[PDB]
This record gives sequence, C-alpha cells and structure tokens, in this order.
Amino acid sequence: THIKPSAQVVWPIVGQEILNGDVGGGFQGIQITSGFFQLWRASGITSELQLYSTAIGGLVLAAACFFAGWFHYHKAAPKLEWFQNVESMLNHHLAGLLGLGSLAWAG
Amino acid sequence: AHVVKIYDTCIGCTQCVRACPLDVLEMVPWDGCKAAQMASSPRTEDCVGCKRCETACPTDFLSVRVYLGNESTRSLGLAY
Amino acid sequence: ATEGYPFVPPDWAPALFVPLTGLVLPAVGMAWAFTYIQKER
Amino acid sequence: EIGPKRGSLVKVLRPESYWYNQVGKVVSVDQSGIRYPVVVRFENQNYAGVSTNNYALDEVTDPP
Amino acid sequence: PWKQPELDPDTPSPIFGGSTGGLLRKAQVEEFYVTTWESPKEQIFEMPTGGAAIMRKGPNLLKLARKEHCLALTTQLRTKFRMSPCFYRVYADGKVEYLHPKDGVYPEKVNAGRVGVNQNMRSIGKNVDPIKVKFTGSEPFEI
Amino acid sequence: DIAGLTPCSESKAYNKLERKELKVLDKRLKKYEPGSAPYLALQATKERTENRFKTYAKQGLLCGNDGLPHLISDPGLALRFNHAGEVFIPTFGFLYVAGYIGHVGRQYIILSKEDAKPTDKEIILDVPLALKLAFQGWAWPLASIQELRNGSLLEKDENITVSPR
Amino acid sequence: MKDFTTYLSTAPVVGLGWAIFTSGLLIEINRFFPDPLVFSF
Amino acid sequence: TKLFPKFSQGLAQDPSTRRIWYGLATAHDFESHDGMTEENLYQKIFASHFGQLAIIFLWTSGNLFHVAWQGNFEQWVTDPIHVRPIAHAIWDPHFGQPAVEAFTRGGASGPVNIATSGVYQWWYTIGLRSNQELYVSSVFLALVSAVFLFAGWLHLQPNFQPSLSWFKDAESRLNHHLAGLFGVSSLAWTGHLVHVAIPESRGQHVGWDNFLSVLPHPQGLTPFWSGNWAAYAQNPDTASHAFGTADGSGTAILTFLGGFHPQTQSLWLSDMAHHHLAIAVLFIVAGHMYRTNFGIGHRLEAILEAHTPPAGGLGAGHKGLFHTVNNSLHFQLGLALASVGTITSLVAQHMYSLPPYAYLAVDFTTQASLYTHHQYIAGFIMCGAFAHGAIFFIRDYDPEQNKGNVLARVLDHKEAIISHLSWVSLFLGFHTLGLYVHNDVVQAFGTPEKQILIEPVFAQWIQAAQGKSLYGFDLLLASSSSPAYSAGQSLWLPGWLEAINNNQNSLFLTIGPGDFLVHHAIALGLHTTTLILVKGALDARGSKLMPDKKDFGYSFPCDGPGRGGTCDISAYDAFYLAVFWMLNTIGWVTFYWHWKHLTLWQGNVSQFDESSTYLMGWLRDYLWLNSSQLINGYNPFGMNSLSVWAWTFLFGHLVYATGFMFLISWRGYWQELIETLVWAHEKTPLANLVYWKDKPVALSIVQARLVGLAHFSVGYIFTYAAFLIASTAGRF
Ligand code: CLA
Ligand code: CLA
Ligand code: CLA
Ligand code: CLA
Ligand code: CLA
Ligand code: CLA
Ligand SMILES: CC1=C(/C=C/C(C)=C/C=C/C(C)=C/C=C/C=C(C)/C=C/C=C(C)/C=C/C2=C(C)CCCC2(C)C)C(C)(C)CCC1
Ligand code: SF4
Ligand code: SF4
Repeated sequence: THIKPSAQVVWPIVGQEILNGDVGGGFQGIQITSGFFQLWRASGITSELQLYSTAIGGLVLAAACFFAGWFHYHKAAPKLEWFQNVESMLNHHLAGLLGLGSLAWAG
Repeated sequence: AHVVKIYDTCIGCTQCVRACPLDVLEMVPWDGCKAAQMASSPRTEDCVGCKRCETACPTDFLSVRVYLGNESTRSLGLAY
Repeated sequence: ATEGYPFVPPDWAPALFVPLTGLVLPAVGMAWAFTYIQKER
Repeated sequence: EIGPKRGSLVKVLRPESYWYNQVGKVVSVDQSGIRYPVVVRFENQNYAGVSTNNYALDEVTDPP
Repeated sequence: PWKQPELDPDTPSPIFGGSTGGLLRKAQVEEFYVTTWESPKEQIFEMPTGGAAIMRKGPNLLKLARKEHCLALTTQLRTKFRMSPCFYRVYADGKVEYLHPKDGVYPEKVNAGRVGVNQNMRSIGKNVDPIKVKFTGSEPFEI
Repeated sequence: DIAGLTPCSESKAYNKLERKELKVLDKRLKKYEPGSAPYLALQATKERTENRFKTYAKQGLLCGNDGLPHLISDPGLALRFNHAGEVFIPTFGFLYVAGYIGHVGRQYIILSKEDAKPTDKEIILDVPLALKLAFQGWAWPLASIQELRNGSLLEKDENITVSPR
Repeated sequence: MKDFTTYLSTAPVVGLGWAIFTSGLLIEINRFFPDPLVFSF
Repeated sequence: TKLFPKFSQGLAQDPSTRRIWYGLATAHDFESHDGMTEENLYQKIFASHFGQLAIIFLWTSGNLFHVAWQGNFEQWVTDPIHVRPIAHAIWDPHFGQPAVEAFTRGGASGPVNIATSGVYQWWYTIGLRSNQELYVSSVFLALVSAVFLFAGWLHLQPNFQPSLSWFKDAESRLNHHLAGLFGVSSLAWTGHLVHVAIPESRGQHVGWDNFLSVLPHPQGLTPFWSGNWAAYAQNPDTASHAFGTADGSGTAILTFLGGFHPQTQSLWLSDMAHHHLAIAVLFIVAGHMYRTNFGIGHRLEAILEAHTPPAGGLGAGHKGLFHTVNNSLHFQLGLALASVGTITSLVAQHMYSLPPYAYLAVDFTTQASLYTHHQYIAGFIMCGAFAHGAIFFIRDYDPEQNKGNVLARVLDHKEAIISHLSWVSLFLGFHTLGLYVHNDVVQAFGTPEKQILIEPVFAQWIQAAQGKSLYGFDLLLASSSSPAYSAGQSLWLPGWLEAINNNQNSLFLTIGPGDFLVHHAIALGLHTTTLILVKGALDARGSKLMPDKKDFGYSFPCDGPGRGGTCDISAYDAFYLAVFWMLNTIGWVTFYWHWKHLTLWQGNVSQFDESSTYLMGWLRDYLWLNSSQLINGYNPFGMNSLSVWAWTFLFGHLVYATGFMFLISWRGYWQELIETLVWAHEKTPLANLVYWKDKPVALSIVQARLVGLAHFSVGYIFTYAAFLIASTAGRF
C-alpha cells in the first residue's frame, strides 16, 4: 500500500537517471503498470528465486515450442486429415487444454 | 459519355477488350502492326471510365486512352 | 433630430429584420433554387 | 535490314515513353513495314511492369 | 453473327430465391438488360448481384439492371462452363437492343467485317496543346 | 560579450540554475541510506551534473538572461572571439562523415551497376567489397573533387531520364 | 555455412550490424565522455 | 435534360446529384463553358470584377452603418483606452436570460458584440468622430456600390461592350492605373489627411460646412507654389500632445519625425501625410512611362524582347513573353495574386510593428486578430497564385510561341528546381525537428542547460544595423561616427531610435534562440509549400508517370490503378495538398506572433524566451495555459461572455473533424452505401410515392478533396480565431 511496483530499470547512460523514480523500498526504477506484482502475490510467490525458476522454465518451454514448430513442419508434418479431425480437436481442447489447465490452477 | 481513343501504337494483343467488362472495345483488322489488329471503341457511350484497358495496355505509353467527363446514367454505373 | 437625417433605424428593427433574413429569406432561397434545379428544358 | 542490328544498344528519343534518353537492347526489327517495327528490351521495368516496347526508326539512335 | 437472334419470352428462368440485389425502378422508367444462354445440364452459378442459382437444362433467361452485370455473368459463364452467352437490352418502351455479339465472334476476334472507330493514326503524346484548340469546342484527343 | 550575452562563468542565472539542480538532486538523496546502490547512482548523477556545469563554463560559452548557454553561429564572429568550437569545426566534422557515407554509397552503386542482374545486390549486399569501400572512404573529398574534375562524377543529360513536360 | 552466410549478407548486415555498431559506439562515447556542447578538444 | 447548368449543356444531361455540385463548382470557369469566345469571356470577367467591387463597397457600407447604429463610437472617442469597440448588437431569440446579461459589454444596453476589426482606431485616426459622419459614409459607400452595379450592367449592352483588344491594351492600362488608381488616389488621400485628420487630431473640427473656411496650414499654399516646402515641417506636434485636444500641439501638415506618438503609440499623422504625398508624386511620375496614343512612352513587348542577356545566359531571354502574358489570363491572375498575397504578408508584418492608427497598439486582441486575418488571407492568396500559375501551364501555355525563353528553359530543368526545393525542405525539416526534439528531451531530463541554443546572430546584427543598441553591435545607425547615422541625424533618427530602443512597443522585438528556431520552422513551412506548389505547377502539363496530363484538364481525379497507381496526380490535387501545408505554416507564424506578443503584454518575456525552445513548453504555455479562460465560457456553474468563443472553438473542432470524415474515406464505399439507401427508399411503404428527380450519387473524388479541404480550412480558421480572441480578450 506504500511502495509503488517497479520492474524495469533503465541505464544511467544519458539523462535517464531521472526516469529511475523513487518508487519506495530503497529502490529506483520505472513504476510498472502491468500489475505483475499483484499476480505474483495471488499465486504464492515470496522470493526472487521462484521468479528466476519460473523464468528459466519459461525459456526452456519456449525453446521446446520452437523445436516443436521446427519438427512438426520440417521433420514430421501432419497430413490434411489430421487437421480436419475437428471433433478430436474440440474434445482435446475442451477437456484437455481448458479443463486440465483449470484443474491444475485450482490445485 | 466519356471519350475512349485508340492510337496507332497498338500492336493487337487483344487483351484490352478482355479487361473491359462493358463491351466498349472491339478488335478490327489493321495493317500497322504485326498482329494485323487494332482496338476500336464502337460502344463508347457504354463506358464508365474504369481504366481497366489502360491497366491491361502493355505499350508505353498507352495505346488506348480513356478521358473522363460528361457523366450519364450509363457512365456513372447506376442501376437505379 | 440633430442631423439624424442619415436615417437612424428604430431600436426595435432587429426584432423584425433578424427573423426576416434568418427564416423567410432562406425559405425563399430554398424554394427558388429547388424550382431552378428541377426544371426540364 | 532497314533498322539497327539485332542485339545492339540503342537510345530512345521518344518523349512520352518511360525510357526517354535511356538505353535498350534490340531484340527484333520487323521487315513487313509496320508503324513501329523496332522492338527493344529494357533492363528496368516501367510503372506498368513491362520491360519491352516498340518504337519507330526515327525514335532510336546509337548512344554515345 | 450469321443472323441476329431475337430473344424469346418463352424461355424458362433459373431457380432462384428472393434477393434484394436485383432489378429496381430503373428497369421500369429506363432500360434494363436481359441475358440468354443455353445449358446442357443443371449447374449452379453465382449471380452478379445476388447469391447462387441453379440454371435449367436448355435455354435460360436472366434480367439484370446494368450491362456490367450482364458482361460479368457472361465472363463468369465463359470461364467456368465455356457457355458463350449473349445479352440484350430492353428499353422502357419495349425496344430490344442487341449488344454483346454484334459480329457473333466476340470482341476478342476481328471477323474482318467491322470498321475502325475512334482511332487516331497519330501517336499518343503527339496531340496538340489545349492552347491550340482553345475556344473551339474540340479536345486535343478528339481531333 | 557579444549579442548582449554574458559569459557562463560570470552569469548569476547560470549559478542559480546549477544550485536549483543540485537542490532537487539532493532532495532525493535524503530518502536513501548512503551505502546503497540508488544512493551511489544519485551521487554519480550529481557528480556528472557538477562536471557538466564546470566544463560548460570557462569553455568560451555565453548565456543571456536565462542561465542556459547560447551558441554563436556566424563564422568570423566565432573566430575573432573564442567561439569556433560551438559550430565551426563540428560543421566540417559532420560534413566529413556525410561525404563519407555518400561517397561509399556512390562507390557501391557504380561497382554494383557493372555486374550482371545488378538489382539483387541492393537486397543481397556483399560484405567484403562494402567493407573495402568503407575503409577506403577516408579521402572522400579528394576522390569527389577528382571525379568532378574528370567528368565521371556527373552524367550527360542525353543519358538522363527527363520529364516530357 | 555458404547458404547461411548468403542469408546473413541480406537485410540484417545493414539493418542490424550497422545499427548495433553505430548505436553502441555512440552509447560508449556518450558514456565514457560526459555530455559536451563546445568542441574545445 | 435540365437547364440549371445553362453554361454547360453536358452537365445538364447528368441525371444524378453530381449535376448540382458540378454546376455550383464550375460556376465561374468561363474557359470551360459551352460555346463561349474570348471577347465574351473578357466582358464577363469585367462584369464580375464590377460585381466584386459592388459587394466590397456594400460590405464596408454595412460595417459603417452597423458601427454608427449599434456601436459606441462616441464613447470610444471620449475614452479609447477604456471603452471597448462594439461591432453589432446581438438579437438571438434562442438566447437565455443570462446570455443577454453576459453580452452587454462596452457600456451598452442590449446584447452587443465587441469589435476587434480595428475600424474604431482607424476611423478615429482619419478624423471620423461622430456616428453622423459614419452614417454619411455608409450611405455614400452604398451609393457608390450602386454606381458600380449600374456600371457593371452598363458594360454588357451593345454599343457599350468593350472589344477584346481593349482588354489587351497593356501599356495604357498600366499607365492609367499607376497614374490615377495609385497616384492621384494617394494624392486625394493625403489631401483628406491634411485637411481633416490633422486638424481633427488637434481639436479643430473640419467638416463639409467649414473646410472651405478653415485653412490646413497657416502659410496657406504659399510654400507649395514657392519652393519653401520646409514651412510645412516647422512646428510639429510635441511629445505632450493629446489626439483629441490641442494641448501642446503645433501647426504642421507634412513632417518626418518618425517613430510613434508618445500618447497614442502610433505613427504621426504628418508622417503618413508626407508618406502618401510622396507616394502620390512618385506614382504619378511613374504612371507617365508606358506608350499610349502619343509618340512618347515605353512598349512592354520591346522591353521584354530587348532584355535578352548575351552569351545565352537565359537563352532567348524574355522573348515572346509579352504575348504569353497577354493572351493567358491565368498568367496575369497568378502574378496579381502573387503580388497581392506578398503585399498582404507585408501589411501584416508592418501593421503590428508600426501601428498607423491611434490606440491600436493598446488594443491587443484587435492587433492579434488583424495580424492573423491578413496572414491567413495572404497564405490563401499565395496558394491561389500558384494554383492559377499551374492552370496557366496546363491550359494556355504554347511552347512553340516562346521557344528557348526563360519559361521554356525553366520548364526544361524543372526536375532540378523540384529536387533542390525538396532538398532544402527536407534539410530544414530534418534539422529543425532534430533540434526541437533534442531540446525537448533534454528539458525532460531536468537539465535545460544542455539544449542547443543557437543565438540568432544574423537578425540581431540586422537589428543593431537599424539602431537597436541592446545587442551591443556598434555597427552603422548605432554608432555616432557612422555616415548612415549622421545622414538623417536631424530628420528622423531621434524618433526611430527612441521607438526602436523601447521594448514596450512591438517595433523590432528582442529575439532569442527560440525565436530563431520558430523562424526556421516558418522557413521550413514556406519552403515545403513552395516545393509542392512549384512541383504541381511544373508537372501540370507533363510527367514521367503521365506525359499527357495536359489533355485531362486541370482538375481531374486520377488515371486509374494502372501504372502502379495515379491517385492525386493532377496539379489540382497538388494545390489541395498544399493548402494543408499553408494552413500549418500560417498556424506556425500566428502561434509565434500570438505567444510572443502575449508574453510581451503580460510582461514575462523571459517565459517565452526560456519556453519557446522546446515543444512541450510551447504546448503547455500556449495551448494549455492560454486556453483556461476559453473553455470556461459556459461552465455548469455558470456562463460568461466567452461562451460564444468556446462554442466557436468546439464548432471549429467539429468542422475540422467532418473535414477528416470527407478526407480519409474515399468515394466507392459511399456509392454502395447510397445504393443500399436507394433500395431502402424504393422498397418501403408510405415513402416510395415520394421519389427523387436527381439520382443520389456519392461525391466525386475531386469534389471529395474540395469538400474535405473546405471543411478542414473553415474548422481550422474558426477554432484558431476563437482561441486567439478568447485568450487575448480574457485578460485584456
Ligand atoms: C452586406 C453587408 C452586411 C452584413 C453582413 C450585415 C449584417 C447584419 N445586419 Mg445589416 N445592413 C447592411 C449591411 C450588412 N449588414 C446595410 C448596408 C444596411 C443598411 C441598408 C443594413 C441594415 C440593417 C438593419 C436595419 C438591421 C441589420 C441587421 C443585421 C444583422 C442580422 C442580419 C440581417 O437581418 O441582415 C440585415 C437585413 C437587411 C434586409 C438589411 C441589409 C440590406 C442589404 C444590405 C441591401 C441588399 C443588398 C444586396 C442586394 C443583397 C446583399 C447580399 C450580398 C452581401 C451578397 C447582422 C449583424 C439587423 C440587426 O439585428 O442588427 C444587428 C437589423 O435590424 N442590418
Ligand atoms: C560587367 C559585366 C556584366 C555583368 C556582371 C552583367 C550581369 C547581368 N546581366 Mg548583363 N549586360 C552587360 C554586362 C554585364 N551584365 C552588357 C555590357 C550588356 C549589353 C548592353 C548586357 C546586357 C544584358 C541584358 C540584355 C540582360 C542582362 C542581364 C543580366 C543579369 C542576368 C545575367 C544572366 O545571364 O543571368 C544569370 C544566369 C543564369 C543562368 C540564371 C540562373 C538563375 C538561377 C537558376 C536561379 C537560382 C534561384 C535560387 C534558388 C535563389 C535562392 C534565393 C534564396 C533567398 C531562396 C546579370 C545581373 C539580364 C537582366 O537584366 O536580368 C536581371 C538581361 O536580360 N545583361
Ligand atoms: C505534423 C505532421 C507532419 C510531418 C512531421 C510531416 C513531415 C513531412 N512531410 Mg508532410 N504532410 C502532413 C503532415 C506532416 N508531414 C499532412 C497532414 C499533409 C497533408 C496530406 C502533408 C503533406 C505533405 C506533402 C504534400 C509533402 C509533405 C512533405 C513532407 C516532408 C517535408 C520535408 C521536411 O520538412 O523534412 C523532413 C521532416 C521531418 C519531420 C522528418 C521526419 C523524419 C524523422 C527524422 C524521423 C525519422 C525516423 C526516426 C529516425 C525513427 C526511425 C524508426 C521509425 C521509422 C519506426 C516531411 C517528411 C514533402 C516531402 O516529403 O517532400 C520532400 C511533400 O511533398 N507532406
Ligand atoms: C489434450 C490435448 C491437447 C492439448 C492440451 C492441446 C493444446 C494446444 N493446442 Mg491442440 N490439438 C490436440 C490436442 C491438444 N492440444 C489434438 C488432438 C489435435 C488434433 C485434432 C490438436 C490440433 C491443434 C491445432 C491444429 C492447433 C492446436 C494448438 C494448440 C495450442 C493452442 C494455444 C493456446 O490455447 O495456448 C495455450 C498455450 C500453452 C498452454 C503453452 C504451453 C504449450 C505446451 C508446450 C503444449 C503441451 C500440450 C501437448 C498436447 C502435450 C503433448 C505433446 C507431446 C508430443 C510433447 C495449445 C497449446 C494450436 C497450436 O499450434 O499451438 C501449439 C493450433 O493451431 N491444436
Ligand atoms: C548513399 C547513397 C545516396 C546518395 C549519395 C544520395 C545523394 C543525394 N540524395 Mg538521396 N537517398 C538515398 C541515398 C542516397 N542519396 C536513399 C537510400 C534514399 C531513401 C531514403 C534517398 C532519398 C532522397 C530524397 C527524398 C532526396 C534525396 C536527395 C539527395 C541529394 C541531396 C544530398 C543528401 O544528403 O540528400 C539527403 C538524403 C537522404 C535524407 C537519404 C538518407 C538515407 C541514407 C543516409 C542513405 C543510405 C545509403 C547507404 C549508406 C549506402 C550503402 C553503403 C555501401 C557501402 C553498402 C543527393 C543528390 C534530395 C535531392 O533531390 O536533392 C537534390 C531529396 O530530396 N535523396
Ligand atoms: C481574385 C482571385 C481569383 C480569381 C479571379 C479566381 C478565378 C478562378 N479560379 Mg481560382 N483561386 C483563388 C482566387 C481566384 N480564383 C484562390 C485564392 C484560390 C485558393 C483557395 C484558388 C484556387 C483555385 C483552384 C484550385 C481552381 C481555381 C479555379 C478558378 C476558376 C473558377 C473558380 C470558381 O469560381 O468556381 C466557383 C467555386 C465555388 C462556387 C465553390 C465555392 C466553395 C469555396 C471555394 C469553399 C469555401 C469554404 C466554405 C464553404 C466557405 C463558407 C464557410 C461557411 C461556414 C459559411 C476561375 C478561373 C478552377 C479552374 O480554373 O478550373 C479548372 C480551379 O481548378 N482557382
Ligand atoms: C506557378 C506559376 C506562376 C506563379 C508564381 C508565383 C506565385 C510566384 C511568386 C513569387 C514571389 C512571392 C516572389 C517574391 C519575391 C520577392 C523579392 C525578390 C524581394 C526582394 C526584396 C529586396 C531586394 C529587398 C531589399 C532591401 C530593401 C529595399 C530595404 C531593406 C534592405 C534590403 C536590401 C533587404 C506564374 C503566375 C508566374 C505563371 C507560371 C507558373
Ligand atoms: S491493350 Fe493497348 S496495345 Fe493491347 S491490343 Fe488494346 S489498345 Fe492495343
Ligand atoms: S475505361 Fe473500362 S469500360 Fe471504358 S473502354 Fe476502358 S476498360 Fe472498357
């Protein structure tokens, strides 16, 4: 209630030291507006170590997704009938994606 | 209506008459080109001035020229 | 009057002249122009 | 026979042409006596996108 | 063509529902256009002003408000089913005009039977300046 | 003391602006402990501000009625009075680089136009030749002068596309 | 490497290499030297 | 077939709504009218010029009548510094009870409108004192307007219609207009000044009853017939002189003191008296130059053909140009509009610095409105000059008539001129925006000393050359040893130096780096507008994209989507895009004038000096600080006198927004929307009985550009006029 959120720190290169505003808590930087501190307080997150672990896991999953795109195009590309299975796509993205994510977040 | 004129630079590619969706242009025999064809515009009063023939014209400059002015009930593309 | 002979208009003239040129003269203008445009030869 | 040599570079002096005061390569010259028998090809396209055009005998000269 | 054909009111029409795109009051006070084609079977075509309709096996009749609609339908039919159709023009007083195949061989051909019209033997850009034709009533390209 | 402008060293408004900046910078110093990284950054900012205010003074700089330094643009007036460093030498400093860029671009344009299908060289650059011209453009004015003199810089209008008016 | 270095000589050699070089160059002049106004060497 | 476009039979055959708009738009384009010759065209232009003269005289007669009727001219005469001018009374039946109560300004009874046109100061300076004289002026100007009406009708009947060659008589026209329209007209004006205004400023009423009984100078024309012209400049008005009474006055009719009146802050009456007398004499002398029926004189064709420099400097020189200017009416129109716009700019730049009317400088809002009005008028007139020059180039330019002359040679290297204009415009804009953004982001970082403040040494050097001793440049006219100061040291130097060394007036204000930066912005706007207008004029008849532009008329929409796309390819669209740049440029010059003068009047010139450098300071201290009183015209708490200006402000915003409506969207989507509306009207009950006679058709592309430009311009003008007069009238 007294310390403004801040998650972007500018460099002291040219006149930007005035942009590192006194957001409180012995810290200076850009007062952020995305509400990420509120989200990281909703999901139980205490230290910056857990944020570091989340960042590393996100980078790993991003590399996995890029490798998945490369594989699913260049290496093993699905046929047209695979994409035309609309019922399977709807079932797997209703029960699987949305429902499994909702259950995992509830847990 | 509008004025559509065809100059002697035409070489008879007979594609300006395909690009015109109003049957304004026609192909007549000629002797000034290798293809022995020349664009002619008998139904000039039916033209709206869409300049599709000028787009389809390959000669530089354009053999078929369309000049705007004196709009009518057929040159304005009016169905009402 | 002391040389009011370059005739001074009355102090009630706006009440007659403003609606005359705001309501009647535009009406005559629209009617005359609309008769002009829709005239076949 | 009546025009420039095939494959020789010529200069176009037609004012309304896109290639006025430009150099083009002759690809064919018609011998049937037509209005614009000289056919040339230009390395740069016009605004319409074409690269070839036809000119008369008096509209082509040897560039210096 | 060899003989100019007259349109027949007895030819049927393709099956189509009510479309708001179609004939207007201009079809009454002014001229309107009628397209005629012969089909070997029942096919589905898209109207230039509406949705999709099924043509009849044989002669067909379509009434369109503009000549551009008729030629768009003609080009669509020629590209799709090589129909080679023809369209007319019916005036308000009942006069029927023949427009598209005047020679019967389409504007793409020549037929060696049509004269040159609105053709300038001079080059484009060799026209005189507007000062030379000022106060004359004739444009430089109209010479 | 030209154009009614006092020197920056002997200007009261310049010192007023300096002490106002020092005051507003020291206002933020009271909210951090002296052994903190934001305190170190603010101290570095204050040191940079003091160094800038010191170096702008006694450097042939003038300011008038506002405390903000002014620049003298007329050459000659920047020569007899010590003001050439404002715009006189940096004009040639910019012009050298501008002619460098133009000359290396011109060299690449000529050396690419003499190659088969030369339109691809603009989207597909070559690095060795462009770097060779990049390190050969130091003497751009001499090359430009000699090319103007021999006539290869310009081209005959006869060979230039001209609007047909 | 031939196919890769043919791609690397397209748009990023002029859009990224020049941009990064000229930028970071100018950043380091503006960093190591303070903000100048008069060219007094 | 209709008959509303009687001038255009083809337009009357148009069955759509486009016929009305095109007939209104091509109303006075006589060169494109059906079946019209040159002589009838010239006679029609003569009658039209008579009509505009009658309209102008009727309008100024109405101004006199309304000021004499509902104004406070007598109260303004008694107290000019306190009593405000009144333009006309307000009779709006939609007004509320507070609205009537909030517009009885100037010590009036009913709702009145405060006059900022400057006619009160002008009429007080020229000797008009009572509303009786203004009434007589109004009725006389109405009479001469009727005379011009009858004369315009007179030169349309047979045996009275002038021939074509009468209009083409150039030498006699120039002789007569320069001798009488300028010379003897200025002589009559300085005679009126000496007879009426000089005694009326010294408590001596001169009217029609007694001007033959009073004498303008105590010597009485003896100096004029003799040589002793210095008797007129013997006893001028002293410094402690009142413009209404004869307190400390003198008997002088022609004097050259210079400077300003110490009380009225305006130029001396004897100064402008000798000015108009000298101008009259010089113009009458210059009016006896060109060749007429007598054996002496100058021939314009001979001078044009003779001025061909040797060695082919200009090729054929000005050979063949006399027939080019005489035959082409658009050339003469463009030259006249160019000179008129340039001299309107000169009038705007010289009125505020040298006020010729008593107590005009005290009225700040009036001076601001006058400057803004005449500057926008000048910009529009210059845009019209370049547009009509383009019309000359495409319509009636004959290259074989003048081969190798200056015109054909300029058209030959038109690409070089356009490219160099593009270079200077691009360079000015690049570096001006670069320095503005640099200074603005430097001021953002809390270090305003790092901004680039290039001192305007050139213009300050010029000001010191004119006698301004503030900058310390001891040049000529500022040092006592210079010959320019010694020459005229006893003529007008003590007045001019006293007026130019006083910073309270607007004569040669002190200029800082922000002044120089906004001057460069002004030069950028002028250069870019010149670039686009020049490129449109030179490419009006031919281009590499379209060589046959001369065959398509001056105002045609496009050539189609072929050859890449040819939208806005005509010179008409070049003018249409140039009007935006003209509006932006005059907006820049008026922003500069208004902010500098507002900071001068409020006394904080340092605020403008330290705030005009960066654009954020410009915005905050001009468009935000000065708009506080404007938008408080009608609060929910209450309404004041500035309620009309806030409504006009939002009105101009709305009209500018409708200009955007016509400008962004283009015709072709509106045609389908209108077609759907046509189907809606044709296929509904109780409304298909009512049917249009003109077919509804969307606005043409040229028409779309015209209406978008028109809405944009009127909205621009109205919102800026509202803001300017509200910010200058809210405080003073
Ligand atoms: C053309 C210049 C001009 C303009 C813009 C105005 C503007 C105004 N006048 Mg004024 N007026 C003028 C000239 C003008 N006047 C002249 C010359 C006279 C003396 C004959 C008057 C006599 C007059 C009276 C008596 C009254 C106004 C009023 C008004 C206001 C309401 C508008 C109105 O009713 O029109 C005025 C309508 C009239 C019929 C009078 C004008 C007669 C015209 C000028 C003669 C016709 C000339 C020509 C054929 C048509 C002119 C159009 C032309 C400009 C294109 C408005 C502020 C009224 C008001 O409330 O005062 C503020 C009012 O009561 N006017
Ligand atoms: C001492 C020798 C001398 C000199 C210096 C001149 C000088 C001049 N004479 Mg000449 N003259 C001389 C002897 C001389 N004269 C003699 C002995 C005779 C015989 C009696 C003449 C007869 C003569 C005639 C008959 C004429 C001249 C003219 C001229 C002028 C133009 C010359 C020219 O070709 O245009 C200069 C050459 C050009 C190619 C013009 C280029 C202009 C560029 C393109 C414009 C650049 C615009 C630029 C953007 C502006 C930027 C400004 C910025 C604020 C934006 C020039 C001032 C002409 C004149 O009166 O014009 C004023 C003319 O008609 N002369
Ligand atoms: C306020 C808005 C605005 C601005 C800034 C411009 C700016 C410009 N217009 Mg204009 N224009 C505008 C509104 C505007 N226009 C409108 C509303 C119209 C009516 C349609 C026109 C009509 C118009 C015409 C008809 C013409 C221009 C021309 C020009 C140029 C004039 C040359 C100049 O001054 O130097 C340059 C001025 C600048 C402001 C430079 C802008 C570029 C800066 C440096 C940023 C560059 C990118 C930056 C480094 C960041 C990189 C990353 C980023 C790209 C993502 C310039 C590019 C003329 C032209 O282009 O010919 C030379 C021209 O003929 N304009
Ligand atoms: C229950 C099974 C399941 C799940 C969970 C998903 C999940 C997803 N699919 Mg789907 N899909 C499925 C089965 C499934 N799919 C089936 C059976 C078919 C064929 C009928 C398809 C066909 C299909 C198409 C055609 C497309 C998708 C896409 C997507 C993504 C949508 C983007 C989104 O909402 O952001 C949610 C994003 C995240 C949660 C980020 C994490 C993503 C992780 C790494 C994915 C893990 C789920 C995966 C099924 C695990 C097994 C893969 C295994 C081989 C390693 C999402 C990741 C879109 C896509 O390409 O994105 C990949 C897309 O266009 N799906
Ligand atoms: C290096 C190539 C090059 C050269 C020598 C020129 C030279 C010229 N141009 Mg051109 N220009 C170029 C590239 C170039 N231009 C590019 C890429 C563009 C597109 C953005 C333009 C757009 C342009 C316009 C719109 C105008 C000019 C104008 C001019 C003239 C004024 C000088 C100037 O600084 O203009 C200013 C030039 C610019 C603002 C363009 C800057 C773009 C960068 C710096 C070019 C990058 C090229 C690259 C570094 C070369 C590759 C190097 C090689 C080793 C690989 C001059 C004839 C003006 C004119 O006609 O005056 C006579 C004019 O109005 N130019
Ligand atoms: C005294 C100078 C003068 C003269 C004699 C002419 C005369 C002519 N010009 Mg020129 N012109 C002038 C000034 C002048 N104009 C100015 C100042 C401009 C710049 C704005 C132009 C721009 C211009 C262009 C671009 C063109 C002409 C054309 C014409 C011709 C017919 C125009 C006409 O009457 O249409 C009558 C027009 C109308 C009745 C429309 C009036 C709508 C106005 C202009 C918009 C005003 C905005 C708004 C609605 C005003 C009311 C505000 C509201 C709140 C009350 C004629 C040869 C045209 C031509 O030669 O044809 C090819 C042409 O293309 N001129
Ligand atoms: C398009 C065209 C046109 C138009 C144009 C224009 C519109 C222009 C304008 C122009 C302009 C607008 C110009 C201006 C100019 C100016 C000047 C040229 C000035 C000068 C000045 C001076 C020379 C001064 C001097 C002085 C004195 C006297 C005093 C003080 C000092 C001094 C020394 C400064 C025309 C019609 C022809 C036709 C063709 C085409
Ligand atoms: S498109 Fe042009 S060149 Fe081709 S056949 Fe038609 S008129 Fe001739
Ligand atoms: S403008 Fe259109 S309708 Fe007219 S002749 Fe050309 S292609 Fe046909």
